[PDB]
Amino acid sequence: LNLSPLERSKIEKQYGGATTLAFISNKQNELAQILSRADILKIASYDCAAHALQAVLDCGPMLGKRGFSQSDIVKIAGNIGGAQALQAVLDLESMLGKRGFSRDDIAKMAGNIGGAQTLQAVLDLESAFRERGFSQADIVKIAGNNGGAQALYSVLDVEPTLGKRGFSRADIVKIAGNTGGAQALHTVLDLEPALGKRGFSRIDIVKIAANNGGAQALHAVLDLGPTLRECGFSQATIAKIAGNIGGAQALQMVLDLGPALGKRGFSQATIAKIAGNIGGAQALQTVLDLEPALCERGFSQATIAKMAGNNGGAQALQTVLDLEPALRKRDFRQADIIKIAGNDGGAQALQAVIEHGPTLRQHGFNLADIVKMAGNIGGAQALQAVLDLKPVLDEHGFSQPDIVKMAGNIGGAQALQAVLSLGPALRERGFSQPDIVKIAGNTGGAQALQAVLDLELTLVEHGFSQPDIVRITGNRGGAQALQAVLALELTLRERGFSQPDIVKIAGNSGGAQALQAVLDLELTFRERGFSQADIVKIAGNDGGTQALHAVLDLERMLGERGFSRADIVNVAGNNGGAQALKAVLEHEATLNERGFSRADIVKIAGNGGGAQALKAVLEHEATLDERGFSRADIVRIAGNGGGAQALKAVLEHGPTLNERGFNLTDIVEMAANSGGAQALKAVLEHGPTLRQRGLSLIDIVEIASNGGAQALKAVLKYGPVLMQAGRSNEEIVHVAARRGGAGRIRKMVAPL
Repeated sequence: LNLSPLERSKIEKQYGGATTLAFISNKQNELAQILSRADILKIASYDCAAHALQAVLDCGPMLGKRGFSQSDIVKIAGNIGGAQALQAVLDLESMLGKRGFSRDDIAKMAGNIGGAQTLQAVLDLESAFRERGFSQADIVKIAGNNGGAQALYSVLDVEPTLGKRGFSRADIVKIAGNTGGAQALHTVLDLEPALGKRGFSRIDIVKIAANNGGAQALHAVLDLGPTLRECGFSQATIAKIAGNIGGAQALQMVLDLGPALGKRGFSQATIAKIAGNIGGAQALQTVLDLEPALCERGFSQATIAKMAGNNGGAQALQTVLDLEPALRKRDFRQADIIKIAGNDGGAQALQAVIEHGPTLRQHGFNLADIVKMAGNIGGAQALQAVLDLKPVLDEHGFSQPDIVKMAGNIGGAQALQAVLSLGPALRERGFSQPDIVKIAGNTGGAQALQAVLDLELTLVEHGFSQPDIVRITGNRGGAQALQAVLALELTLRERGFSQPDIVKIAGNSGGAQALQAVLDLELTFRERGFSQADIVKIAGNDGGTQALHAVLDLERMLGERGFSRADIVNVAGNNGGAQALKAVLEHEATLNERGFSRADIVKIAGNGGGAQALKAVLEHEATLDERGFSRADIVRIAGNGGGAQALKAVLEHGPTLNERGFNLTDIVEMAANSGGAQALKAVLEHGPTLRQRGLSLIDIVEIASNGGAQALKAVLKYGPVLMQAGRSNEEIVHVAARRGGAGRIRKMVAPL
């Protein structure tokens, strides 16, 4: 073929290169029958390639007939000693085939330097290995990386001893599989007894030895270990540090750099963490080298330690030092830079921001959006995915906030890709685009989308609706929850649970566990006096699993303290139920002391955020008592959703309202509904205005108590217009002072 002067002169430099070029020219037709152009040039890129190419002509045709690819031929011939290796294959492929070695295995082994001797060694030792329980695949791994005959004999020599010392064949092959793995095996044999007495397990030894530089790592543990232990490092830490590639160097760096790092303020736990990742040695060194400059840029010590404590920690620090100026120019604050760099692969994320940031801005994303998308593990791939998929994202009709939402989580890149791949399919199934964004919009969203597509038909056929499915998979862990529904549906319904019960239990985060927990704990619940309906109520919220267990762990003490089964259910059966149930047991004696009945306690704790409501009563009951509020007033105020906030509102705004003419009874009335806090604040801020316009305090109390803040704002907004139209205060109050008062006001004001 037409070789450029570059392709030519590359070959000429090789020993016997001029002959190789000549051979190719003089034998171009013959070679073209067996190999492509690229195959020829690859083989030609080695010394004495003329011998190898001649061997291709002499062996190639037969090897083609015998099942060897062009790729295998190149692997064998394209190496030092390739001519000999290719001949060896042709002479031995048949016998090797008999022994259960595939074409691929034969080519792999022969692909080693001096592969001809590798193959002969295998034939000589195959029966020995087979007798000892090893497979053909093990032999290939042992022979790999130019292990050759020596690696095979090394394994045979040490195996029976390592066997007696409690090492598996899998451990042995794993260690042997690396470069210098045979030497690693001998090192294991020599050092294992001392390692064991120092306190290291077989597993730690195998793990340390099964990396490149493993033998050196084993030596480092024994020789550096004692000094590290004197420096306060445990054997578990030493093993973990040594357990990664470059483990030996990392241990030495802890020893060498440790003292100077501590004197700068870094703890030993921090030093160990930085060292315990791959590239820990470089990270430790980079900290010592770059910490002064980073501090001179303003980064705190804890910040530096955190960036270094992740995988790629060394790159993170270096990239942060390099990119920080340009990032700051783009008005990134230091905290944002830190957020982006403080994860695994932070360096790549920073570089992604620099590279893609400008384009992202032009697409409408702001700094916060970029920081959110890049500020996760895999942040670099998320930003990249956004730019690459943007035209398709635009076509499908996804908004920019939709993009930020499903890309702004861990796994965001995969979420975007999954939504473009599975989206149209799900829309044809009947799922809306906003529901698709919801499902894709959590970590694991890619799997959640797939789960829906896979299970939708079956679940619908069983009586579940598509909105039910959206509800179940629209949370974190959504795929698992849906899978749990499919798996456990039969059992739950056989036990007497309805499909809406199942949906409710599964329809919250942690739903997979909640479903299983209901199955596991139902019998125990019925025995302790609870009903199936109670179980659904308790498990049917966020943290339902913890709520159920909290019931089982606390029901005895609570019952003995005068709380009924119904009381327990009402307390535990809301969001944060486990905390509310615990708070009751913690404060019931003190609350009783302050004049609150069992029923009072249940009422206060029996709403969402019941624990905080209890806490708020204890913290404020004394002051409220002093001001003239009765125990019953306090219970009414705190005994609704948001009771803690309502209680605080009375505490903070009450006197002012009282100064203005509002009596305590009215204050209690305005506050003793859900959203009572908003009501009081609405009266505080807008009350004087309504009063100026001609509304009495009584009117204001009526509206605030029965219509809430919503109704007040509606009267504030539309009141003047209605008055000009001839409506009296009696009419406006009647219209507004009701649930939905805002809507009734709007209806009356409409024609104006």
